[PDB]
Amino acid sequence: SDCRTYGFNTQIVHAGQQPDPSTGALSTPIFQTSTFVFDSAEQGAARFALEESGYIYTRLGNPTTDALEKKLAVLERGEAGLATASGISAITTTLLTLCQQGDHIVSASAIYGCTHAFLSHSMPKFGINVRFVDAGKPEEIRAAMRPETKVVYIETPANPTLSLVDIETVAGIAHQQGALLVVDNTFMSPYCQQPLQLGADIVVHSVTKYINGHGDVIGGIIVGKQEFIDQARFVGLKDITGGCMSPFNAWLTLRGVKTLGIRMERHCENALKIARFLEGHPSITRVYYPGLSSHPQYELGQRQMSLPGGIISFEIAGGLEAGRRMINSVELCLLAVSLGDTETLIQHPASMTHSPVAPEERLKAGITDGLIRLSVGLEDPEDIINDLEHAIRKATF
Amino acid sequence: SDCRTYGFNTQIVHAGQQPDPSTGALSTPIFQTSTFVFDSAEQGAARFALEESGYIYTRLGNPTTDALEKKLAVLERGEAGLATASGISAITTTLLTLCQQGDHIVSASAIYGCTHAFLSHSMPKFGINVRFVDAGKPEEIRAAMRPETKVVYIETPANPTLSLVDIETVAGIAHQQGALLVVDNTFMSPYCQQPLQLGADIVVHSVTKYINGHGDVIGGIIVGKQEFIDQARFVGLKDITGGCMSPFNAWLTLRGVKTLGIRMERHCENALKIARFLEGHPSITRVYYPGLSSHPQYELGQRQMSLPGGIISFEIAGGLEAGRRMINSVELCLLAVSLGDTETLIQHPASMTHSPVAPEERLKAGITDGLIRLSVGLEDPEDIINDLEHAIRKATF
Amino acid sequence: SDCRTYGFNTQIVHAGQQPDPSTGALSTPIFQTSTFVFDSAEQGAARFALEESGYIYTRLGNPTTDALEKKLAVLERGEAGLATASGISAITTTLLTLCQQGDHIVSASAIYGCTHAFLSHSMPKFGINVRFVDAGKPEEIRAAMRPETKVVYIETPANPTLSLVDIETVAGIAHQQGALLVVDNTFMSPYCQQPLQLGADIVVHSVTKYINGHGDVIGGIIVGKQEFIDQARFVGLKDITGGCMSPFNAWLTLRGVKTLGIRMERHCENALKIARFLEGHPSITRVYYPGLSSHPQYELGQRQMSLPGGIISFEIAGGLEAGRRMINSVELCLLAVSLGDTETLIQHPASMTHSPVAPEERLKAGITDGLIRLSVGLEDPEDIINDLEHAIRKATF
Amino acid sequence: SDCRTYGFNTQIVHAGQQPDPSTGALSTPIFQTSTFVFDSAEQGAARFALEESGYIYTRLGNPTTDALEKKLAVLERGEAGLATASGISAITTTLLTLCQQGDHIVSASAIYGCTHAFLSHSMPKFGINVRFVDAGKPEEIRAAMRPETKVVYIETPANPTLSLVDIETVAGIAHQQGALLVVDNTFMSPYCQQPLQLGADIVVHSVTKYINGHGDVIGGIIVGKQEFIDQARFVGLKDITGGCMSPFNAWLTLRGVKTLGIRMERHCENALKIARFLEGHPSITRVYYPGLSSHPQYELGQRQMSLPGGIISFEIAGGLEAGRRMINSVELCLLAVSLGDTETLIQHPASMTHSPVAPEERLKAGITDGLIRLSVGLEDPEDIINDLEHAIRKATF
Repeated sequence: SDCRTYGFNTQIVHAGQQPDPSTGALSTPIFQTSTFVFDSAEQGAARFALEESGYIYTRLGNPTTDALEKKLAVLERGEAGLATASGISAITTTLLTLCQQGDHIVSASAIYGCTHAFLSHSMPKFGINVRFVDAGKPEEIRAAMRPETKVVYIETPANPTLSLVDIETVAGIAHQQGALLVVDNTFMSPYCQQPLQLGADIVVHSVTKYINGHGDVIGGIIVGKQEFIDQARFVGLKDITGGCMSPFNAWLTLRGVKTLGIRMERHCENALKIARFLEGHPSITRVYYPGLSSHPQYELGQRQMSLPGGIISFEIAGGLEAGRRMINSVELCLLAVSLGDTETLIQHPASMTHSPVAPEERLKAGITDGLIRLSVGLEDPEDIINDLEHAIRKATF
Repeated sequence: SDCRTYGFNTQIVHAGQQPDPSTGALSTPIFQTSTFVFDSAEQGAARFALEESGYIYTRLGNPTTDALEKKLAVLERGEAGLATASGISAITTTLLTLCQQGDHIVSASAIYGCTHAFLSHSMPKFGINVRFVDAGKPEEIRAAMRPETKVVYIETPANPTLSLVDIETVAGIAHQQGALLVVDNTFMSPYCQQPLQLGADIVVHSVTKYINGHGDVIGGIIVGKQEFIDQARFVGLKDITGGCMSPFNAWLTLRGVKTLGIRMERHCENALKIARFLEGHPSITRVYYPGLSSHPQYELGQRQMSLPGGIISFEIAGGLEAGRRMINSVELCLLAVSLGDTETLIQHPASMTHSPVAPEERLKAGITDGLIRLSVGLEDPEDIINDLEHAIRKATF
Repeated sequence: SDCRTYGFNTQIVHAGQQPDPSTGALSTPIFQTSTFVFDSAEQGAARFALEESGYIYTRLGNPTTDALEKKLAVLERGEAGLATASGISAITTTLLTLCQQGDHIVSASAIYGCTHAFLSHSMPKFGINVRFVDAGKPEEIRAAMRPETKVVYIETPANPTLSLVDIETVAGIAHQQGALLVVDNTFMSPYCQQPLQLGADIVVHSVTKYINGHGDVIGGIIVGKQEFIDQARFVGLKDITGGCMSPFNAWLTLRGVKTLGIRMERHCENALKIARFLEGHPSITRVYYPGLSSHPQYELGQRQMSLPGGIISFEIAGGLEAGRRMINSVELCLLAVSLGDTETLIQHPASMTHSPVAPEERLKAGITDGLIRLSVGLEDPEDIINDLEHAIRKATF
Repeated sequence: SDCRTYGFNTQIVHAGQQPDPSTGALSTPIFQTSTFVFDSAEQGAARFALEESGYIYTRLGNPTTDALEKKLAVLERGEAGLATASGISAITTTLLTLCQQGDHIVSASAIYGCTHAFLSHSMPKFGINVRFVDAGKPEEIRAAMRPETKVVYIETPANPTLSLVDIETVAGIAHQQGALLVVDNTFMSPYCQQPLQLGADIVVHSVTKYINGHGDVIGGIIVGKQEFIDQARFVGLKDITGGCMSPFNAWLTLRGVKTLGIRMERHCENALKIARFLEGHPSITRVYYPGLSSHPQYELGQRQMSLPGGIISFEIAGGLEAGRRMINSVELCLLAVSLGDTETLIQHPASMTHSPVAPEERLKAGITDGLIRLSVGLEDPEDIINDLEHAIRKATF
């Protein structure tokens, strides 16, 4: 039977994977090889000019990595997947495959910082200009389009304060103007959002976060039409970034994603409990979490995502000093820059990852002095709340 | 004591590595993590604005990968190393870090095909033009330089027929014109050639070949000045290609390189025996191997490399059909596109990896119909010669 | 704070693990080493006569494997843990550590077949005799005890038909007679049952099943008093079986167990749905599942386990031929001998794993001709039920 | 063609390995699985009663581990191989498979300490008695034989001072009395000694040392007749020790052994240079190294081994205090208990690993106060000699 016919949890577990044909090994073998041998010169000829359209494997189409690419293609309802060395490489491989000197991109502003740096500094040095807009306002996207515009690029929910972007509406705008829509689905993952089903042409993830979920792989994935993915593979990866994923990283991500459904359900149930606790706490001025009724785009999130995700941002009373105290007083949450792990991770951007960026530039970038971002893990939510309550109380008494 | 003071085999084994400080583990631990935790907000602040200048680790400076980068910096006598997802990513990360729209590159013609494709097709689409020259003639390099020329790029020995490039001379030319020299040292490796010691500014490898040597890692490494490597890391990798090496791939390459000295000695001793056998064989029209006295640049190879390498190319009598017969009649050598493995690998480019490319374009590219490339492995050389003798005899009777 | 104070899900995620002290790496490093180096002869002297009572690491106390042993000690509420090469090695290392020529063991009959073979054939050849009893009847255990009896050994739920053993009662019997109680907790795992909290002295698992849960590790773990575990480590493992777990297998099991809580909840919710479907199906004569009200020991299971587990056994109408037809007609469930994986696995013991064992001996051993055992995975339960309904219908029409 | 026909280096590289049939992957895939699936109930029936005599794989006959077992069977010229969790498990699995209550073993005295402990303490508690003899005197072996004697067990070279055992002679003695000869070949490895070719029935190794050679695997291997290995697998491993090797450890050992020939050649060339230096040094009273003409059994070593190995033992002037000073003054050699690594490792047994064992018992056991054991690695031998010269000079001035 066909992977695409099963329910979503069944696809999470099975899609792209079968017992090994030669051995019956249930786990996908780790094909940790750099080379593939041919049985004759004919085979060498055919299936190295053919470009992987029988079943012939190559280091750009490793059997292990193939399984992961097919899985994620199924979960996202795209035709084909392409794994990469990092979430950044998924984004740059995509964009550098699509764009040449003289092209233009319209991008959301409220995006992952390293993406913002690639788009603001790197792209224009290759002759590709980018306009940044507030993608929460689809009209700003339309107004930025140019005859040169090849692609519109968005993240949702948006990186710091988890404001949302209306994918369906933006896809319509981009397509009417003949651009592709590229959506970074990292923070939702397949489970919570499916951009392609909403009109996006290409979805990218950092698997580093939820898809792997175990805090032990850096990796990225791109999903879209075969025609695009073929180019992203045989030109973008092969020729431009060289950002191939190692078969071991693919194997671990395959293993991590087996639990995607139940981890996302746990992260989301936990985050909701925690968000409600924070919403009720007199030392917290604001809580940003799509799952709360006070979310300005609550209606959109309802239409567009199946769960409200495991990330919460919130502002502590007392600004910068309160933020540093709270962060230094947590005992269970771990201070880190990543997200989407099994452990609960916390960060204070204005206290840590943005100390150089003067008061003007960080607040502008959505980062207030009292802003804390919380990646909710799989611990007992009452342990996480107790830890937060203890740290907040210390920071604000 | 200092790694840089030991003999070369001692450096191969020890450089960049120490027993783990907390445990005494002799093997470098595999730090297969995506995230690093901070002990406080201060630490988060300092050592994430500081940019890894105490000992703080980050996913761009993973402890495992650090060890490999330091090892290869020592072996190449460079200041700093930077690992990458692939040999192609080492080359593109380097060049895209150095070059912007309006820049120019002078490159050798006789280089790895995927490098040639990145340079001929990808670079000009980002506004960076490339002139290809015969680098065996340092005068062609000088004549191609322009006011826009940022870097001269060479491979040696050159890819198909193992003609050589005079690094010292080319470095002088490039520097007099204010360009950097980038040398791809893949085929020699640290052990056989040290471009930086000859005036190159940056060396790149595919570790996929000899440095790893085990046919089970795709990876790349870049070595050069700290100032350059810092940019290649914190801008090229972080912002442009995202071509990070996974800590497991770094660990395996660390383990592979432990035997670099004795594998290179074995490959080179074996290849010399095999090259001499082929040179004496009436069905072989030509043998290309720097270790033979009939090599046109024999004197240069003597000055520039400590051993003549493990790759041999040779032409079989009877052109295309003889090539396909020989290749189909080998029983021990394996048909494959890679090189630098423990096993002996053979390929017929005109029979396999170049079937589309009409008779005009392949011969031009140094590939004759009867050209066979042999990566000599660690088997008994008489077994390899017996296998070759048997296949040649079949192909040419 | 102390791992032992957190809620159980928090312990699953955190117990035995901390960010790496030297690097802040969040994932436990894989210490894939065979050797540990000393800083001086004094250190060599002390901490190799001391026997690992500071923090000194050794190949029997690998840092990675230590983390897994401590985790499982916490989850089981034992003092100390000891990992091993396999679930069988956890059982034999334990028993061979405790027992010498002239000793006796009382064992449950309804246990894992390879355990039964070690106990029935191997133990008596070393002078250690074993009496097998129906442990569902604690009186049979008491009646088998002898002055030589060192240990009572039970599995629960019992292997084929998931009948239960009253741990608390049996522990009391064993201790009154001065024997230790060893419980194999494989099928429940920490999450569903905690034998030590019920009076067992030692718990063993095959981590191959639920604790790892990903179908890609063979491994075992033993938990008990430090005094016992010290002997099981420094004598049983070091001297007798040599059944050390590799640090990589420990790392993967650590990673697998992070999701134990949410996998057990999913397996158990799924199995209950499936068990209810099977209980309502006219082609299924019997369903064995502790979670059904018709379980003869329903009351005991209520007292003794927090969830009713993910394994179901059931009998199909039409005996042997119906069993083979059903098994050959499933399309999503996979035919396999293991259990406790993310995928749903099915087996027909009388059709497969017991074809030699004549009709007399298998039925006696609780295996009827129509008995099917189902390991329920993480797929959508309606997909599993649809698959079963389809196969049953084919097998019984 | 047949693996068994090639030269030895060719066998090292190729034996037991082929490109993956389904993919052409050159590296043996890591089959890191616990479970194997069947295609039907028939297959389940046949090839789980059949016991792995078609090509059916099982966790006791993992495809990866199979490759390693076949390789080592070829290198040792035995019929079949069996991998295990540790070198100790190779020895105990073997002996516990062969021996039952009332049996007897004649064993060499000068053997690995943990082997000595298993034989002296563990075996007699299972009703199996052991007589220890000086195996350098084959007459002591004959004189210890009894009607109960099932197996003679030897190591050579012998553990501390590298005295030799005449395998051919001892095999003849054992067989005339109807016992099996088991030889621990760890210190020589396939490359330097082949006991089966000399009349031994079974060879065991710790692969932890030379066969793996990289200081990152603990593992063992047993080679002998199919009939024996079948029992050691399906009874010893499956039923008794459970000491299965993980497929990843097998994969790494496969990768390590690819370089066995060239590592052994390097270790042996280095050790000879170092041994000659030590033999000429006035602060070293004695040097034990089979490669020196002053070795009492020099003639035997000539007949019995192809190279004299990479281990050296030697006595420093000034006894215990000189030993501790020397060891504390080395800067390149690493203090460790293992051997057979790429790095040079040094130990002072009387200073470290034998501090409890009073002056009477250690000297008796061949360990003098001034005895140092050196595992010579792959560094430049002049760096190792310089390091030794520096440490000796400090220790003895």
